[PDB]
Amino acid sequence: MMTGRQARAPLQFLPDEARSLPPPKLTDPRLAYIGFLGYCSGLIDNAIRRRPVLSAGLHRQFLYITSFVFVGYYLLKRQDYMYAVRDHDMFSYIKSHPEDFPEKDKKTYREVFEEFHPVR
Amino acid sequence: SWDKDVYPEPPRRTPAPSPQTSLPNPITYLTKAFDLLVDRPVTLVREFIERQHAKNKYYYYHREFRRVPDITECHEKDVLCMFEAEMQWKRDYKVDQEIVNIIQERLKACQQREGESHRQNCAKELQQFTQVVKAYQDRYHDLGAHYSARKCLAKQKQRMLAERKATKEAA
Repeated sequence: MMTGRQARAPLQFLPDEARSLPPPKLTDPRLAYIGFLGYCSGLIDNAIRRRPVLSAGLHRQFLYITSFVFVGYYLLKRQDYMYAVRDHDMFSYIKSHPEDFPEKDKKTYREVFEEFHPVR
Repeated sequence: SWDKDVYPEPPRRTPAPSPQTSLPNPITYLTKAFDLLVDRPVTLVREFIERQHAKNKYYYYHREFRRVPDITECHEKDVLCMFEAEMQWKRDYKVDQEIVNIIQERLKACQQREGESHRQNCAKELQQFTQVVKAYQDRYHDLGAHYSARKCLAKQKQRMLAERKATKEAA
């Protein structure tokens, strides 16, 4: 549904304007969750091959955690860039066309009528 | 102690006991034995506890709330001030329930205190109770289990509209 936005620079995972955003920290909770997913994948790999789960393949578990945290960081960067594009386009089209978005006069409660239905 | 105006009590009138028989009443000796055996040690214990209290005194205060514009001076779907109005309305609801509790306690105390003359000596208490429950029913009744300040405002507007058609149909 953004078929006309990325067409000027196709096949770009992370464009240049994505560097204008604040990058996510290394202590992001989603990033730590993806690292936990990598640790769980290492545990499952140790369990399905009939190995000691918490001892064997420590380098394997570290590689799993590292690869998962790397791909999670890059995917989080792409997600943040996409949502920045989304709300930037929202605000831009709202600003460009204020005839279809009139300013509603928010009336107070002193004169508006709310129907009351008693409970008994 | 309590404030005398919020919980009034008429002054007591205890008769003098006039003896007419030669048999001594044992209740006077029972009260004297009770005061000799029970009143003095309990009073001494309470005096010691009061001394221990007066050694170390500290204060606690009653919380107060200032006035915010109510639900009728709030824009619709504007949360940051109408939330305060709803908050104050719920606090007023709790205080008003306590006021009704005070009036009920006054009525029951009047009835028990006057005893067999409750039909004549507690007209004021029953009149004030009837007034306060009529106003309470006109304010908070039939709101429902999910009551809010908007519902009470709508009920008040409906009541004033009924009053307006009442004076229009009477003129």
